[PDB]
Amino acid sequence: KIPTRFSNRQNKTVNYNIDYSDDDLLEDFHGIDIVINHRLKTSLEEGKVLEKTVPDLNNCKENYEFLIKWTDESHLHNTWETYESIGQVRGLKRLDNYCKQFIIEDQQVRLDPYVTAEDIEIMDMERERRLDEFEEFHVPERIIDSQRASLEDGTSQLQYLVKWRRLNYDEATWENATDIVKLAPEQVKHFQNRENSKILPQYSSNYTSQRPRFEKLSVQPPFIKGGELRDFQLTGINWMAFLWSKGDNGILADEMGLGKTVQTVAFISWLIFARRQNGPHIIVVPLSTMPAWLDTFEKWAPDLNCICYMGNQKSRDTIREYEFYTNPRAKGKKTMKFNVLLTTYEYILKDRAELGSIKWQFMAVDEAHRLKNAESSLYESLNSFKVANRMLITGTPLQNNIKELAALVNFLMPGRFTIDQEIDFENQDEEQEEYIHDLHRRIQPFILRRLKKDVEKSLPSKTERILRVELSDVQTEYYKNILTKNYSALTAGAKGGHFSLLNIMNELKKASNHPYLFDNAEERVLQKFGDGKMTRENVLRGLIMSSGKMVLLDQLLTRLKKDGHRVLIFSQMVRMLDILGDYLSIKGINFQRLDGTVPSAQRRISIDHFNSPDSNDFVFLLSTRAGGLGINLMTADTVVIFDSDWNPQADLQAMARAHRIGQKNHVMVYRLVSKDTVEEEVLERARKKMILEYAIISLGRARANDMDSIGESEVRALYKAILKFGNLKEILDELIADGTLPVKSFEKYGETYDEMMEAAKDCVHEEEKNRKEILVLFNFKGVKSLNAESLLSRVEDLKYLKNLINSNYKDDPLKFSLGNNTPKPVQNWSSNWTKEEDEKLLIGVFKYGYGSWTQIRDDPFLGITDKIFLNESKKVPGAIHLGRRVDYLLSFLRG
Amino acid sequence: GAKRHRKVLRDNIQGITKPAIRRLARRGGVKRISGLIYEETRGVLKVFLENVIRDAVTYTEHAKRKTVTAMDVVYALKRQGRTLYGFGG
Amino acid sequence: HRKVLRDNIQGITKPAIRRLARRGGVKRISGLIYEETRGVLKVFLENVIRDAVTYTEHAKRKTVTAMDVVYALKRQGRTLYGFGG
Amino acid sequence: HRYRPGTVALREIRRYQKSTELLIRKLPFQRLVREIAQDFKTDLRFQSSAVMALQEASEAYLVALFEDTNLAAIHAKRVTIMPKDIQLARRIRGER
Amino acid sequence: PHRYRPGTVALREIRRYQKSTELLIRKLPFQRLVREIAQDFKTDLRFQSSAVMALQEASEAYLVALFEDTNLAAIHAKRVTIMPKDIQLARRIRGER
Amino acid sequence: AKAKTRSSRAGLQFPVGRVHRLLRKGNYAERVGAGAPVYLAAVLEYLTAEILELAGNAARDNKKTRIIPRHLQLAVRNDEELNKLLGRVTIAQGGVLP
Amino acid sequence: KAKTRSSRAGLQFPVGRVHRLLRKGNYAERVGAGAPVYLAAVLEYLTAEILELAGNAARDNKKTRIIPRHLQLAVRNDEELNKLLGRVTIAQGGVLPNIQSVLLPK
Amino acid sequence: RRKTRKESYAIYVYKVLKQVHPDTGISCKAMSIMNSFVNDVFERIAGEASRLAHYNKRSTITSREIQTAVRLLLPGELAKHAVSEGTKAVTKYTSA
Amino acid sequence: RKESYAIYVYKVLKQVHPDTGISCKAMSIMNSFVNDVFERIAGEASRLAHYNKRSTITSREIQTAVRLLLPGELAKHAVSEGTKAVTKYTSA
DNA sequence: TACATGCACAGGATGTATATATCTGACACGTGCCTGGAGACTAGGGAGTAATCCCCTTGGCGGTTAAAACGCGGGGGACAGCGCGTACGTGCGTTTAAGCGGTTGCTAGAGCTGTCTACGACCAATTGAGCGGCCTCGGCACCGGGATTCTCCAGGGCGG
DNA sequence: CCGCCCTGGAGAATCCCGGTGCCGAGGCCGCTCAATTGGTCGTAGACAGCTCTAGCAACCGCTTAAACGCACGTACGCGCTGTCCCCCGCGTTTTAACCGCCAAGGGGATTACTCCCTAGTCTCCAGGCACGTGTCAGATATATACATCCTGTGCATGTA
Repeated sequence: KIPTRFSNRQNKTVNYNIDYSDDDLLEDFHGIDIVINHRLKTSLEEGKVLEKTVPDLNNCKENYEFLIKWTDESHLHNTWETYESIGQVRGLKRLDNYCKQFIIEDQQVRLDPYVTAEDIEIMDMERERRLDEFEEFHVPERIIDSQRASLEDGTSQLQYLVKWRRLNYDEATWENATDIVKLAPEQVKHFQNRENSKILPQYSSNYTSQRPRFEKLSVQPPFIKGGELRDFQLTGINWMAFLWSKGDNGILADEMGLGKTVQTVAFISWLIFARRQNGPHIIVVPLSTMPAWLDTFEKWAPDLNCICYMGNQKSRDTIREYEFYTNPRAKGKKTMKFNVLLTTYEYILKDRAELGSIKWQFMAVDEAHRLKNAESSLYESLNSFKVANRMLITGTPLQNNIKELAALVNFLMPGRFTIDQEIDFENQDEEQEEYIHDLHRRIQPFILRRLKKDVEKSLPSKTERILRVELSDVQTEYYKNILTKNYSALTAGAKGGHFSLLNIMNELKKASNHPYLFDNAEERVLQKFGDGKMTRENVLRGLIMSSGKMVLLDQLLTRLKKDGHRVLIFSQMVRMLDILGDYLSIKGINFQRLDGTVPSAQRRISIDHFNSPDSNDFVFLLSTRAGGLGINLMTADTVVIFDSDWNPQADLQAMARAHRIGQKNHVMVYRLVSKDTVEEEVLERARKKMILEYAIISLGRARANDMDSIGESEVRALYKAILKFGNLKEILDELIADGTLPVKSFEKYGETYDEMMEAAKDCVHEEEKNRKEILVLFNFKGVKSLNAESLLSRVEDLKYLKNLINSNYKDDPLKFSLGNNTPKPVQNWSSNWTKEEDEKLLIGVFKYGYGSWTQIRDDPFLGITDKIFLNESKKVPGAIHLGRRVDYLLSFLRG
Repeated sequence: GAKRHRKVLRDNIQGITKPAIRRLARRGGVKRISGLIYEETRGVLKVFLENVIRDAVTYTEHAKRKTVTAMDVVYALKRQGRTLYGFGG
Repeated sequence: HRKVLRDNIQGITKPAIRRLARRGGVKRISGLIYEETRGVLKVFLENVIRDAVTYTEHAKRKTVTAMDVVYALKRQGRTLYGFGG
Repeated sequence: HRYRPGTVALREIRRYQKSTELLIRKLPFQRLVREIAQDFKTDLRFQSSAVMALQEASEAYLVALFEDTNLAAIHAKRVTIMPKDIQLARRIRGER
Repeated sequence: PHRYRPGTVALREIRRYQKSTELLIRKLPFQRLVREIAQDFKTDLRFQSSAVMALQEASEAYLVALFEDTNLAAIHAKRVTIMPKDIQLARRIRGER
Repeated sequence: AKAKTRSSRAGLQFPVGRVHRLLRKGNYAERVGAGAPVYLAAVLEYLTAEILELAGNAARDNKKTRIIPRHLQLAVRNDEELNKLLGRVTIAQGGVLP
Repeated sequence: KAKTRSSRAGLQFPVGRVHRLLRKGNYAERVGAGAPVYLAAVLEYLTAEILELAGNAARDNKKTRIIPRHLQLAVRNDEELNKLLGRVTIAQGGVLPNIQSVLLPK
Repeated sequence: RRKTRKESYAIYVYKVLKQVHPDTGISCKAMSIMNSFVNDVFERIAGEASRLAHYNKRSTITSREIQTAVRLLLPGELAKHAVSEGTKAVTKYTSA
Repeated sequence: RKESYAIYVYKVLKQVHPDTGISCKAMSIMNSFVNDVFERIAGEASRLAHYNKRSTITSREIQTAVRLLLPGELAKHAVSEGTKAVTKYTSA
């Protein structure tokens, strides 16, 4: 640590610190946020005349009123203002930008007679879509937290942190609880259940090194409130439960349309409501499927606390602050409040630190072919997770080679199998067929595959038809010059030598599709066939004739149009789709187009415009790999594979956009191949893969605990329980679920309860003999000071109220009516304590119990949020007074 | 309309955006910048690159290669009095 | 061992500096230019003569030759044609 | 934390003279490099470090040229650099 | 008497000295300067006459090329008179000092 | 006899044998003297130590325990003579002097 | 026999002397047979390039001998010879006549 | 004893001069400048070819290194006419 | 097997700053630096031997090349370092 | 005489800082090998040294005249101040594309091992090309006398 | 009647033509060293085969900050004006650079001879690279003792 070498050079010392401060250069709102919609009249319409022309900006200012979303509000506070009403404030430029396009420009196009009626109706439909979306923001979706804030001299109204339907957690706002219960009481109810819940990660049975023997069953379990669970769906749950009991990890590999999401939701329901494994579970899905997952948990398991973890940095911070742990502010280690977490692949990589440091109990990865590569970032990030059991959901466990399946297995079973060999159909020795038999036998207990034909037989069959069409003259010229690297002929008509021969396979496929994919080919043709063909219909000849595939395609289109068929044309290159979209434009056919540049908003517009009953569209141009697995074009009938793929599953998925559950015609497929080109090397290499997948898959502390010993804390817990619920013999498993009583057998609790009431009855007997001598506490198992008289009288009080409400207003505890005779009022409290307040108090002690006054105060279902002032003007009522008032009102009811 | 024509794309020299040129002027300590500077700067950079690449490609063709490596660039920079440290290994 | 020379930078007179500025194309000259240019010239000459005397000492000679000056110039990026080499 | 008017440029000079990252975006610069190389030979490949070396060198060159341009602007009693300042700095360096 | 206007004789001299090639500094004063600078590096040095002539050719080429850059810097500032700050700017941009 | 390195005989850390081998194979002359690699390795080690001392001081002034290219740039451009020796040189990821 | 390699290449510059200078300048361990011929051809081309322009400049001044002034005029008036010799001083060469337009009388 | 011989390019420069300008002479000082020019260009080309052979781990300087060095050092059209001159000389030499 | 000066640069660092590390990019810069000054010095000593009609590069050539290439005070201390090392190597 | 709200007080439940067992990542220790550096010995040329020659560098002198030094009037250009107008920076809302992660098959190129031949180094004998010495007579420099080209200022004419 | 502009001429400077005479450019010659020829020999580099990784083309998706378009205000650049400082043009005096000649002698170049230092070759081993593993201090979660604090019950005055 002492330097043994210095410089004798006499240079001046330097300060190398480059940290600076900008302090020497020194000396949450309420403005327009969004403009939803406008109105024809700012106040009153003095005349509908002069509808011609388009209004000016000043005219719009003096003629309309707008619905304004305000910053720091919550859409429920949207008001109708005018340019004059609000006047001057932030965000005024947003209002001007609204007037510029939705009023001025929009009316301009509607005045031009060059616009067809079909375009006018499209704009009308679009405006309808915009406002229909803006309606969903009023509906609350989930209540996150509740605080008793104190308004400006407004006592302490209750505020609900509400998240809205189509918004994230950076848009969640506080709202007055009295209005929330009027808007959506079902979500208030769900927040109540989620508040004091039995299903909690801290109270799960730790099945370690020994798991209960699962029994294959044939009854849809009662905790599955969704609907009618299919037979092939019930089979999967038993499969997964068996694999879990043994301690194994499987793969759900059904085909699309069999509901693989329902089966895994119902399995989590089983894993919680049966084996009491309700810890933190994680489900990783693609973004496009996240809606369909969420509502499934909302329908087939409405009691589970499932949260969605996605959004911007602020929105993801809100979730961690309010919905992760039971108590976040505590400095010590925090617990977990949720049961199921739903995230996407993007945030597994962003927040791997905040998510990997959690003891998960079950991981489920949807679309697990995304994990077919063991060197990807998602793979190395999901393996570092500390999870017990795992499951993968994929309709294609193997796609190209056998290394993909090996990586999936090593994700599930890190070390069990050892798939370190690749099948080759060239050697075909007896040992290789043995290898196929070996793997096909070893993985069978871990893959559950079913087909759309083996079940759900109502499905029209699909037939594939390969068509080999030879090249043309321009195609043969280009294929020849590229195959020989003859730069000169390829660059004779080029703009800067743009002809690049890096990746020759790519150029041979561009030539085998259409010569116009190369630059200046349009100049060579047309000019060298019909020089002077600058007019249309003659250019169309250049398109259709310069390609061998264009000929067969044009013939097919003319033939198919007259028959009652619709066409889906798939291609690998989107530039070939531009060429096709020009041939169809000059011809005059109506088509749709979906590729990787079309934003998600326009995609669903296109899909519905194609599936409308009065649809003038004939064909749909589709990129082969775009869109994902959610596109549904079952109205079309014919599928034309223009370009093939190295992966056969990528083309099968393109066929499944018309051959799915719901298809009612015979789907016809047309492959277009160019003979004696590299295209034939693709199909052949694809076929091998199609055979491999049919050969491997498609063949079928510091102190110890105890058991049931009752201690001092156990007696104090049972004493406070006899100070609240009292008769808990029929409610023993409930209090043991939420953690009130320690982990003890219900038998010992019942025994101690009989002993408690007997020691109290003997106490009151001794007190009776000790009160008439000259004319109340008793210790139990160490706990001193236990009121016997008050406890037994309270037991009789609660039992009286139970047999007065469990049979009278059972199916409606809120709808309750006291007797016509009214007891005398209170001793002048700070609130208008009438008879309805007494009835609501009677229901509150029934639902939340005695002593728990903070629970009774915080419940808008009663209506006494601001009528009770236990703690934060010193008010008259209190915790002792409400209890004495119940013992006075109930004694008035008994007689 | 016209979809097969792969044109209407910005030039590659224009990918050196005006904010990027302004950041480079800020690291040089410049306070105000004229509006005509941005087309001037693009012309200067384009000349500079053309002199370095022409040399690197020469070094690449002599070695009978098709790949321009980092050493080709280091040598091309060195032979015009602009030695660069940090890539020569 | 000869005598000591001193104050010889003043033998670069103002007329000679004006002629050098005229060959550079200069039309008007400030009066503060003369001492400034004397300083610039003295720095240039110190660098070249230091390198040339280094070359002379390495060869163990006592006379500075024209090749010593030509090498001293070349190594500073100022090649001179017409004196050999 | 309200800054004075007219101090945005000074704060940016202090910010960018402290950091060391590259100030041009990588993808556009790489497209430019390949377009220029296209005119000397067709079908060239590039190591990724060759493009990184080109970018380091080209940005060092431009920053050092903006320093001389700024000196030429202060000489003319201005604070705004103009194209004539770049031209003067490049002619005195011996490039024009 | 007759007088030429200021700047006429200066342009005449620019044309005279841009046609000639002879050395513009006197030989004997320059030789004394060379020897005085050298005596601060090693004593009792001798010089070939062609060595002093090479030093003078190089010195005059250096100074003429510096006055060209100084004139550009003076015109840049919208002057016609060269000043010490023009020499300083030109030398700073060259990379000397 | 047991072999001692030529760098330890001269009291050096830089490798004298490798510098000798690089002189013999760089076409610098027909012959290489015995003291030429020792002298040259001593000078290379001296210049390395001069730069590393200043660069470690710069890393310490910025509260760091590891030299990065920025610290080399600061050390070189602040020293007058090192700045002269490396005047036409660009250090990658080095920045400028504020 | 006795035939120089210069006459076999059709050159005026000495191929054997260039070969000797390559083998004794420590440029590599070996020297190929066509490297002296190539290098001598290039040096001869460049010499002829500059001498043509210098003789033209000598004719413009009504002279029959080339002096350093004519080599300087030749080099600084040709755009590519000026770039090859950008950092070279030609002794007794002078400069090119060039007055800035701002300095001319109006 | 004996005045040591001194090699120059003067006689070859004189032959080339008589090919280009049959009636023009040259002075002693201009001939010295031409000799310096030839030696300077020789050193440049040969040094760049030496470096090229080192970069590629070769032990020989061939006409390919001379050609590549000529392309690196000469600018523009000078380089094209020089490589054609050199290639023509090597072709005439080899076919003899 | 790239053969660089990394381990020797590290040994020198542990003499000037024992409790300091160095990153990998900085180590590559130091490697480029030592190669650059090696080439400069060896080239200048090569030219010194050619000018004087010598065949050998000796310590005297290295000393003169150091005096020509390093500025001012660096050259004084580098010359004394080299001289000390050759004296120690010989008397051993 | 008896029931009910107001008040003071006692005492354990929950919050907090601290010592302690646990996990972890960089640091130091041990292995191997193998390749390049070190030790040893020899031949032969390159480098060092002494003696000599002769040239070219330094020093002195004396006259001459070109160039520098210096003084002075005055013209013009540097410079400071002022006013205007427009281009540049700032803010704010909206679009766009960069960055990151991913696919699929093919090829370039580095690194390794191994074979083989043409080419370049090396050498001895020869010979002619190029160099140093000598000589001379033409291109070029200098001088002189006109011819002409250019600068500048004052006066007359002409327009406002 | 006034202001400005064109021109005419006077003088200084530059160009041009002829004459002279000089001293270096270019040719000739003898010789002597380096280029050429012819032969041998070893290894550099070209070619082959094989494995492993990056680069490429043309698509896909998602997030987010950067790029961009526009409105607008004011800070700066630029133009004009006046003053006065200082540089130029020119004449008169002073000084020292230059030229030509001479002499001394210092040191660089040449030659002969010697010896020691480096390349070449060969044997042998450990220094440096790649790899794996034991270890210790720092970060961290947790049990624990201590401490502050909200809370619930028995006594008391007031009303029926």
